[PDB]
Amino acid sequence: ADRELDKEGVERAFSILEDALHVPTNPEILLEKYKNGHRKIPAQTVLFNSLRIWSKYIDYLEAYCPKDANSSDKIFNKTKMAYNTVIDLRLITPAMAENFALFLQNHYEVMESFQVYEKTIPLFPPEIQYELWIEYLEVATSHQLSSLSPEHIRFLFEKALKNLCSNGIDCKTIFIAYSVFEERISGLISKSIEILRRGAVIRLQLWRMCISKAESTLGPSVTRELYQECIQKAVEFVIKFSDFESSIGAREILAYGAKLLPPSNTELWDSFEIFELKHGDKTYKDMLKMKKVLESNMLIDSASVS
Amino acid sequence: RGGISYDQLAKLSYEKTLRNLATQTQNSSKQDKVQKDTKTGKITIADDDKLVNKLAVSLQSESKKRYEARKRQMQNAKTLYGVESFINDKNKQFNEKLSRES
Amino acid sequence: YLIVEESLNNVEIVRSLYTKWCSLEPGVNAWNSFVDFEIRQKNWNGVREIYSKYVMAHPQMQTWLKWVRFENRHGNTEFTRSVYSLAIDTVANLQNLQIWSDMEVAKLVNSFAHWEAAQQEYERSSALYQIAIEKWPSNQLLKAGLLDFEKQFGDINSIEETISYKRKMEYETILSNNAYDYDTWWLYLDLISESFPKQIMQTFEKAIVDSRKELSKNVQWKRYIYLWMRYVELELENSLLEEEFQRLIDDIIPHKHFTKIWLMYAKF
Repeated sequence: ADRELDKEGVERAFSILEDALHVPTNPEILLEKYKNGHRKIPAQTVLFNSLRIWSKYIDYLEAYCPKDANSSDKIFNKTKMAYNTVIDLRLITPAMAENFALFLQNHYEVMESFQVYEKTIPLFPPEIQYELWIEYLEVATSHQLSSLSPEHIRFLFEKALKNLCSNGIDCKTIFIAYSVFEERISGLISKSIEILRRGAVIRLQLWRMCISKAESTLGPSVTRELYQECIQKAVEFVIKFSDFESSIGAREILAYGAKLLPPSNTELWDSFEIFELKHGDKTYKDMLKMKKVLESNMLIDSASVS
Repeated sequence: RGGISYDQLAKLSYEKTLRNLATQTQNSSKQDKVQKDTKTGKITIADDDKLVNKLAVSLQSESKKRYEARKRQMQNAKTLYGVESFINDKNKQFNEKLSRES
Repeated sequence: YLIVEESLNNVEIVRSLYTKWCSLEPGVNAWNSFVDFEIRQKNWNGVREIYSKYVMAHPQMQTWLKWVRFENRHGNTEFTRSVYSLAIDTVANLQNLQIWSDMEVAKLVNSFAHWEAAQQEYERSSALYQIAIEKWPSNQLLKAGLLDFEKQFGDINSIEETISYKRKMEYETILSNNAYDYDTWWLYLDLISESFPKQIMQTFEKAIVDSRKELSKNVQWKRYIYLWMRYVELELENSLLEEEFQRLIDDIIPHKHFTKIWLMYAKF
């Protein structure tokens, strides 16, 4: 192929490489009879299976198609059937599945590139679907030609988000993409229960903390519910987050310092928390010294237990 | 996990000998009726004496191979463990049997 | 008995043995080794006779879908849709016996449709979803498996038509479960105002303002108000404003007939 591409046209380079890729009647039987055949059956018959053959065939097509193809052209109809044949042969790698969906979005075939993500995710195992769902959900919300309804974009998240956390992946971004887009198209703070689910799946502390900042902008009635639910090493970090929420909107915070120190070992960071709560006031270094006195006595009790 | 039932074990044993009979025909191919006597009622089948000999040889080879794969397991398991107190070999095989329980 | 007569290359004795053994209805291990026997012998017409009997001995989709995995392995298109036509009629013919579950019939409808999508006939892929949902309105899995077919092979207005229904059922089942989640109301109404406009569109707005006391609640009524107002309006406005208003009635009398309805709603 490579010597003929320089000497002769790419149409000559296709035609010598078209003869490689005849998918005859049945690839399932020929693939199996080749694998079970002990070196007697030639690989001339099962030559279509080879990924290397398809990728450099396609890369000639995707290079030869013009920058404006718009589906009238023969070649854009030719590279799409050659791309779809790879998916039907099922020998498509996930970087190659992105190269076809990217291929359609440059040539304004955006609404058919959502079919491209749709066909392939089923075929792949998770830990790889997470990289396709980023590129699929981002085209749905960011690309300008995609006019999808806000109940259709919400379908694409909560079909993925439910499916993808079911097999078990951290899913930090998809939660945020379903969190960020909710203001740009809908514009209400339903964001919290959409993002609470990140904190309570069945990193996670870094999803819980940024949003409990966000409802202190909107309204304190839905902050204080999170401050309760935030606390129910990692446990100690959750207690610290609760103390910060109390400072934003003090006795509940000090008692929380007790609840957190009693949550777990070391507790000096909690001392920094109560000290922060004391420092926040613009009252008497009496309750503070009493607090350090109570903490020290608790430490002495822990030493007695040990 | 868990164990395999006898109807699932018998099929896998039947699937395995079909692959031994497949490669036996492939190793052979690489190198190169019914009569019912009406008076007695007996049915006589005429078959190749080579395939009956290859049936009798392969059963003896599988019988010896499992005999040798178990004999080495007897010689290895006797010379693995000697920590816990024993008296004879039947005590060792019983105290090892208590270990597979827990 | 089999692997000895296999070893003697007596192919007519294992065939006579298997015909007897599959007559006593033993289980799926026997039949699957009997369809694997004829693949060895290349008897393609004989193994097709077995699956005719194998679906009658074990009526279940993993025996029917095994027979379509046989036919799609060989690529014979005339034989595969004949099996597909026999599989979906027998579910319809034997509906009252109740031996295939809702998740079980969804595997047959989807594997019929995704095969017809690969056979480039999208109008047969599309129409069978309608007959299956009507033929079975009970199973949600066949309705939900209808949607994923449109996502892959359908044109965009058809997906949005079907998407609007699944969102309708899922918003309906949360609000029946969860009592006062006011943020799902403000989308469920806007689900029906956007894509469902009809008698239902007015009706839910009644059914919402039924559910409407919080600060979190009452602004939903404000939405239903203008939703009514954009399109009576005074009559429902007085009924809701009755929550309590002596200053309001004195404010009402001075600027109801004097100035508008928008002035009337300003009091509320």
